[PDB]
Amino acid sequence: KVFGRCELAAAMKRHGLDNYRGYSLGNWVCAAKFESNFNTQATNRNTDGSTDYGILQINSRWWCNDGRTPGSRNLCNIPCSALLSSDITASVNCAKKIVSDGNGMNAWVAWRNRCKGTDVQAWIRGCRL
Ligand SMILES: O=S(=O)(O)c1cc2c(O)c(c1)Cc1cc(S(=O)(=O)O)cc(c1O)Cc1cc(S(=O)(=O)O)cc(c1O)Cc1cc(S(=O)(=O)O)cc(c1O)C2
Ligand SMILES: O=S(=O)(O)c1cc2c(O)c(c1)Cc1cc(S(=O)(=O)O)cc(c1O)Cc1cc(S(=O)(=O)O)cc(c1O)Cc1cc(S(=O)(=O)O)cc(c1O)C2
Repeated sequence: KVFGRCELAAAMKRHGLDNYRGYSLGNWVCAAKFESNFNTQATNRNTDGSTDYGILQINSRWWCNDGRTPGSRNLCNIPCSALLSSDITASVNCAKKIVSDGNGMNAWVAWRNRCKGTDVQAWIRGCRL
């Protein structure tokens, strides 16, 4: 499913992401915009042979199993394909583990490149939350 911006903002708020590990909701929405374009089925291959999966582009080296990635640790204990459903729950639950691990949101490249340090509240303005 491709979420609308405000639709995803409400869904992320419903999943308790607002200020999760201190990251305001706008951070999460901005991350999803530039990671997946709000598309729950997005997949993108990386240089190290890993692939990023779903709405938050969770990586197959450390977080989920896709059977083709070197150095696989599968820390969310899930097939990567399970992070591609229309509901954001599995992605959120894995993201909560990732963002708690010590590096915060710096795990997400598109978030670092496009969202970090910016006025991320722009991403939730005008949304019914
Ligand atoms: O209409 S939507 O495009 O928003 C939609 C999104 C999702 C969907 O799975 C469905 C529709 C199909 C669907 C329809 C219905 S219906 O009302 O009978 O037509 C019911 C369900 C369903 O999956 C079952 C369902 C209901 C609810 S609740 O009504 O809000 O309690 C939640 C879910 C359900 O599967 C989980 C869910 C959450 C989310 S979230 O936006 O990430 O929270 C997205 C989708 C989900 O299926 C993903
Ligand atoms: O987030 S959405 O993109 O889905 C959206 C839906 C609707 C919208 O009207 C708006 C956005 C714009 C909007 C945003 C805000 S904000 O909270 O400041 O971001 C406020 C309004 C508004 O129209 C004005 C408004 C206020 C209230 S209040 O709770 O009584 O203060 C209710 C409404 C408002 O329009 C009615 C309303 C509720 C809803 S809701 O999703 O059921 O809450 C959606 C839409 C509505 O027009 C229909």
